[PDB]
Amino acid sequence: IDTDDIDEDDESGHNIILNIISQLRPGCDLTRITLPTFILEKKSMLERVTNQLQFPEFLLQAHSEKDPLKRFLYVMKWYLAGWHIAPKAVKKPLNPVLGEYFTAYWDLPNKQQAYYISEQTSHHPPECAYFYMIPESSIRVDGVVIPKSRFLGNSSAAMMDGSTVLQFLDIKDGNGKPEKYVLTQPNVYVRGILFGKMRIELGDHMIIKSPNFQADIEFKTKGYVFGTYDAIEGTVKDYDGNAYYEISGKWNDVMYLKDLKQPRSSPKVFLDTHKESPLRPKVRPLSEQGEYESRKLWKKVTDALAVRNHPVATEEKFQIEDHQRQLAKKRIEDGVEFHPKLFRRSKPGEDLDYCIYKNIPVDEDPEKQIRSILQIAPILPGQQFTDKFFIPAFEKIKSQK
Ligand SMILES: CCCCC/C=C\C/C=C\C/C=C\C/C=C\CCCC(=O)O[C@H](COC(=O)CCCCCCCCCCCCCCCCC)COP(=O)(O)O[C@H]1[C@H](O)[C@@H](O)[C@H](OP(=O)(O)O)[C@@H](O)[C@H]1O
Repeated sequence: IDTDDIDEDDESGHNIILNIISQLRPGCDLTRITLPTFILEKKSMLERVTNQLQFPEFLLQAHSEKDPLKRFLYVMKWYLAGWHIAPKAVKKPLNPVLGEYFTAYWDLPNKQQAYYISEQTSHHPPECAYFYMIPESSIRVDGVVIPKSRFLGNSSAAMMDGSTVLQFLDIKDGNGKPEKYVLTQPNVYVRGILFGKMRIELGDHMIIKSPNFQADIEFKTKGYVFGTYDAIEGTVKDYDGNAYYEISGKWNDVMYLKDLKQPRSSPKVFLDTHKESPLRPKVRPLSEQGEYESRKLWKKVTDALAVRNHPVATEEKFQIEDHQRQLAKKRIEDGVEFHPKLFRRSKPGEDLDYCIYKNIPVDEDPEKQIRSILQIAPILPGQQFTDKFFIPAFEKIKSQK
């Protein structure tokens, strides 16, 4: 098996965790606390986000669907499909260093490409932004991940205040603007850390809203007197408050839709997570990557994890963490603050805290859009870094004038 699917929490590891908890007080921030390497998957958070994007076929179905209601369902299908793409063991992504970046691409079966660009925009508190686009299909995705980790006793939680904005550039609304979907994230809980075994749960409410429809999906939480893990329930409505469908089932098994105009009918299969197959992103080889590009930067750490050598993993991890600490001290001494290389700060009225700095006009030719994307950062094999890359986003935006 892969190390991501192997629980490495034996008697020794459980002692390390229990010991850390001993010094903790309920409500504590877990962001400022170094955690053992045996609960780490071999990915940065920047790459973990791409897991959720491994079903572009559903997204392509949505964009191609003419019926508004069915288009919404296909969007909901695309988004729900990615959550089971995760380690089977209770493990978490690496906490990306400040200014860390990650790029990847997809070779789509319709012989088009999908491009992905991301950057860790903040460390205290941790936060990252990502850009995703399939220009030849007029599909654009912008998002941020904002984890707020807390110790709560027998439970620890990562409250997810991030969100994702999906746009169909060639599908206009009542304003002439591209059809926009806003998708929030459920919270990630870990239970049974004190007494018993550890298990990861998704909880609370996920919202998906379009110009015409809206869906409040609840990720139900398992109780003591039971039962069932991983259950969801929600409704698809228009803004007149009319209910069209009910979603049910399990986000890691099979999810169903029940047509509410047929009150006697039984919920039919909406998404089988065992049926369709995920499409993994492609990445440049290490020999082309930058010093603080995710996979290269963490290479020594992931190598050690891949063979379960934790003394070495913790050591290599510490070196990286300690260097960043040094850099933070130097910034204070020089009287400067960090500025993202690839993402600008939000303007008033926008949906996200960060947005890709490159201006990509809505009704521009897809070929020229791809050209603009490739100028942002090295994505495809053979692409070369430039001096412009390391210039802060806000300076690059000051330019173009
Ligand atoms: C009390 C012990 C509990 C042990 C449990 C063990 C494992 C549970 C595994 C899964 C998570 C489960 C639930 C979450 C519950 C609470 C635990 C949160 C875990 C957590 O705070 O890690 C922390 C990092 O901050 C995240 O990493 C925040 C990221 C949180 C990751 C969870 C999110 C996973 C789901 C991702 C889905 C993505 C959604 C995609 C959105 C849709 C896209 C379309 C700490 O770790 P760490 O040593 O790598 O981080 C270090 C950091 O590397 C170092 O530089 C810092 O030094 P300084 O501070 O001196 O510089 C140091 O303070 C510390 O930050």
